Amino acid sequence: NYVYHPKGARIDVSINECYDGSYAGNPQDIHRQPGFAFSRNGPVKRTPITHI
Amino acid sequence: FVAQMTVFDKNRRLQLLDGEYEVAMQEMQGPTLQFTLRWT
Amino acid sequence: HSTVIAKRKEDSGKIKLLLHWMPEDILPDVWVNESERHQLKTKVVHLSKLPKDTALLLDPNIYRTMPQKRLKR
Amino acid sequence: KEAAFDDAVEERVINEEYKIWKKNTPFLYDLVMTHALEWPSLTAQWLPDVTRPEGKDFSIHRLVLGTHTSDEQNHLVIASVQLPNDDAQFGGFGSVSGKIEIEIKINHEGEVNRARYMPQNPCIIATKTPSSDVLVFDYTKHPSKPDPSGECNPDLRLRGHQKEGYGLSWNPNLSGHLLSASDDHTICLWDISAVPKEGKVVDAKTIFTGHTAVVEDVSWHLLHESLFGSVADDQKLMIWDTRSNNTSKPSHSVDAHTAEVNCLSFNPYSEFILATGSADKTVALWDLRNLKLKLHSFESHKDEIFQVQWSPHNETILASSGTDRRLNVWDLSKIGEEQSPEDAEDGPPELLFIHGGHTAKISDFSWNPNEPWVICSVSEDNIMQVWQMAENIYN
Amino acid sequence: ADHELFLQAFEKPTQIYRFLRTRNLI
Amino acid sequence: YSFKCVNSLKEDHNQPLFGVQFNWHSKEGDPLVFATVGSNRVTLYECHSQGEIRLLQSYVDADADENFYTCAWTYDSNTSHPLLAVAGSRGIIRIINPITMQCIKHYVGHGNAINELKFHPRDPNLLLSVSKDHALRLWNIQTDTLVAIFGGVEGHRDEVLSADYDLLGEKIMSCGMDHSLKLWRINSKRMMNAIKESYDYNPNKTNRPFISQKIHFPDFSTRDIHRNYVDCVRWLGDLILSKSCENAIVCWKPGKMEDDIDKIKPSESNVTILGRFDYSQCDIWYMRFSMDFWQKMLALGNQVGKLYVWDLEVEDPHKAKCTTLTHHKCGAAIRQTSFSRDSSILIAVCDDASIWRWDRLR
Ligand SMILES: [Mg+2]
Repeated sequence: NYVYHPKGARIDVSINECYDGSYAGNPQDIHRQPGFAFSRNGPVKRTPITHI
Repeated sequence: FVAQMTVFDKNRRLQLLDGEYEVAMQEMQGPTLQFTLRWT
Repeated sequence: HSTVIAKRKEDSGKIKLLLHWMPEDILPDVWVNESERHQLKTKVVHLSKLPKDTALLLDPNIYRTMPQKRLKR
Repeated sequence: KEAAFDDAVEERVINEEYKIWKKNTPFLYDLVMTHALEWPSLTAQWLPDVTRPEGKDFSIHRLVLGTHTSDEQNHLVIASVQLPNDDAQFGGFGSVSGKIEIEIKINHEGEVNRARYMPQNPCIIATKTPSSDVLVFDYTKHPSKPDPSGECNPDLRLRGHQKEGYGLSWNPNLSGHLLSASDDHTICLWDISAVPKEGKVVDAKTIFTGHTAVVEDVSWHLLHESLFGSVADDQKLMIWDTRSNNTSKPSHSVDAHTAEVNCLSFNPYSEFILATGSADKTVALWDLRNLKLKLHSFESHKDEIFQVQWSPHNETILASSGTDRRLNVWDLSKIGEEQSPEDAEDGPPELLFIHGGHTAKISDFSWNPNEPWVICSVSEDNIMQVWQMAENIYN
Repeated sequence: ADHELFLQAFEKPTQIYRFLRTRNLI
Repeated sequence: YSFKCVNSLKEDHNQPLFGVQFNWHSKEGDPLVFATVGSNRVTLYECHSQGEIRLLQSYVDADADENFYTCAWTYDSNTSHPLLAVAGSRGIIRIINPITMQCIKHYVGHGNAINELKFHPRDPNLLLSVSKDHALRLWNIQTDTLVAIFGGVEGHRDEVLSADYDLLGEKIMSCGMDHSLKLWRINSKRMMNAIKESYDYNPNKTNRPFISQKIHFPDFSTRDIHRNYVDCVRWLGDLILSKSCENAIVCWKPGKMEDDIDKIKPSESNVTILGRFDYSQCDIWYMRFSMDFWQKMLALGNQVGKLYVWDLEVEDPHKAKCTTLTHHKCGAAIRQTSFSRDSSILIAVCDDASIWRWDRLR
C-alpha cells in the first residue's frame, strides 16, 4: 500500500492471502505414486485446452 | 609435490616472458624452486 | 581474496607476481607487478560481469537441463 | 542419490518462474495464445495461404503440425486458427466458441521427424520418418476422417537412405528438386517433378558424401537453384554447388564452430548472408564472397541451439531457439552500441528480445506470412503458444 | 504472542525471492 | 509373571501418543526395535538391557495439522527391508523405508480419519484400512490398486472403529459406534479370484480402470452384546473378544456352543456368550488391549494409570487371573499395550507424551 509519508515514501506491507500458486502442468502428475511424478522422460497424452 | 602453470590466454596471448623466476610448490616460505626462462 | 602465487622477475626492472583468489571461482589467476601490490589483496565484482561459462560452478541449482539424459535426438 | 533431489528442486523453481512470467505478461506482448494438444509435436510450418472473412475482426490461417505419440496410431495433422485481424476489436476477442480447430488428420506409420510443404505446391509436403526413407503426401487426396484400419497410401515414398535423418529442403526455383540428409553421412536427392509411374518407389537421383559425421541439416540456396550447403557434427560446413558432379569433394569446406553444427539459414533479402547455428551455444554467420572470417558471435544461449530462422517482412531480424527453455531475438543494427551501465547489465545491445513462455525444451518455432510480427512455438509438453510482442520495442 | 509466528510466516517468502534474485541475475 | 518399571521416558511436545508396535519381523537374535507416533511425529527406539532404550530416528509432517493414529510393521519380499505405514486424521496413508529414511508410497481414497491398520498374516502386500467413512478398504500395496470396499446397503452406519484378522487370515470382524459387529469373509472364490487379478494389472496395458469388488453384506452380525460403543475386537482361535465402555471384557461365540464357525447361515439370529472379564475405570472409549504372539497372556492399559493382566491359559475365566502392575508417576491414561515376539518386555503409552517400560521376571 502507498502511504506517502511526508518524508518522501512509506509502504506498509502485508502478506498475500490467497496467492493461488499451485502446479501448472499435466494436472494428473500431482498424484502419481512418488518416483514417477515429473518423469519428464516420455510423451504423455492429455485433454486439449486453450486460453487467451 | 605438485605445481602448475598455463601458457596462453583466451586471446591466444602468451603469458610467459623470459627471465629468472622464483616459485614454490605444494605436496599432495617452505619449499620453493627457482629457474629461468628463454624463448629459443 | 587474492594470494600471490608465482614470483617471476622480468629481465628489465620488473618482477611480475602471480595472483590467485580464494573463492576459486570462474576467475583465472593473474600476473601482478610488485608496484600494484597491496592494492588488490581482495576484489569485489558485480554479478552481471562474471565469466559466463564457469559461473555455474557455484551451484547445480543455478541452471540445469531437465531431461539430463536425452533419449531422442 | 543427489540428482533426484536436485531435479525436484529445479522443477519447483521453474514452476515459480513461469508463475511470475505469466503474472507479468500483460505489459509485454500484443498477443497471447496458448493451447494444449493431446500428443506433442516436432514440426512447425505456416501455410503460405491466408483467408480473411469480412464483417469480422480476425483472419484465418492453417498450420502444419506433426505428431510423436507414445505408442498409439500416429497422424499427420493440419489445423485452423483465428488470429485477430483488427486493431479496435477485443467473449474474449471474437466468437465465444472456439479459435482453434483441427481439420486434417492422416494415418501415419511411425512418428514424424520432419515435415515441410513444397514451395511450388503447398498441397505437396514431405515427411521424415523413423525409417530410412521419405514419404510425400497430398492431403486433398485423403479424407480428414482417418482410416480406422491404419496405414494407408504412402503417396510415392522415396528411397536411398539407410538410417533416419532430419534434413528436408525443396529447391525453390526448381520443382521436384529436394534434398535429404540422414545418419548415413550422405545427402540424397530425388526429383519428383515428373514421376508418372509412381509405384511408391523413387530412388535418390544423386547421393553426396563429403561429411564423415552424421549430417544434421541442409538447405538450398534462396536465389540460385544450383546452390546449397551442408551441416554435420563434423563442425564442418561444406558448400555444395551442384552441376559440378562430385559427391565427394564439395565446392568449399571450413570449420564453423568448435562444437557440432545444428541449424543453418540464409538471409532472404540479401544474397550472401548466411546464418549458422551449432551446439557451441554460439551463433555465427558468413558471406558467399569470403568465408575465412567468423563475422560475429551471439553468446547468450545457455545450452545447445537447434533452429535459426530469418524474418519475413524484416531484413535485419533473426531468431534463435534451443533447449534452455528460452527463445532469443537479435538485431544486426545495434552491433556494439554504447549503452548505459543499466542497459548493459540488462544485456548487450544487439540482442533484441527474449521469449519467456515455454517451460520445457522448445522443440520448434516458426515465423509466418500474412502477419508482420508473430511466431508460434511448440515445446515437448504438448504445448503450442502463439504471441505477438508489444509494439513499442521497435520504434 | 509468540512472535515466532510473525517470524516464521514472513520467513518463508523471503528465501524464495532471495534465491530467485541471484538466479535471475545470472 | 512379574514386570518391573526399568525405565520411563517423556517426549517434549507433550501431546498424547497412541501407537506402540514392536517389529515382529526380527530375524532371530536381532535387537528389539519398536516405534511410536504422536501428534505429528514418529519415533524410532531400540530396547537395550538394564532398562535402556535408545532413540534411533524420528520424522515429522509440517505441511498440515494431523494427529497420527496407527502404525504397522511389515517387510519387503523383494529385498527384505523393514516397512512401516501410518495414517492420521487427514485420512492419508504413508509408507516409509527406514533403510533409506524416506516415504515411498502414499494412498488417498478415504473421506475421514483412519483408525487402524493391519496386514494379512500370510501375504505382506495386503493392507486393511478402517476409517470413519463407514467403509473398510483393502489395498494391494505392491501393484498400487484397491481391491474391496466393504460397506453399503448393509454396512456399518456410524464410524467403524476396529477390526481384526482371524488367526489364519481369511476371516475378519468389525466394530464401530453403532453397537454393531459384523462378519466378513475372504475365502470366497470370488474374493480370491479378485485378489489374484489384483496381483496382475498393467495400467499401460489396458485403457480400462481396474475393477474393484463391492460387498454389501456381512456374513453375520448382531448388536445384542453391548449397550454401548465397541472399539476393539480380537479373534480367539475360533472365539471372540470385545470391550466396551461398560468396564468389562467379554468372550463369546456366534450361535450355539454346538454351532460350528464355518457352517453359520447368514440369517443366524443367535449368539453364545461364554464369560466376562472385569476391571475398573475404563469410562472413556478408544482404549485397546493386546496379546503375546504366543497367545498366553493379556495386557490392558487403564484410565487412572493402573494395569490389569490375565493369562490366556486354562485359568477358568470365572476365576482366571488378576494381576495389576502399578507405578506412582502418571495416572492420566494408557492407550495401548504391546509385546515382543517373545514375552520379554511390555511397553505402554501414557496420555501425556510419556513412555513406560516393564521388564518381565517370569
Ligand atoms: Mg511424487
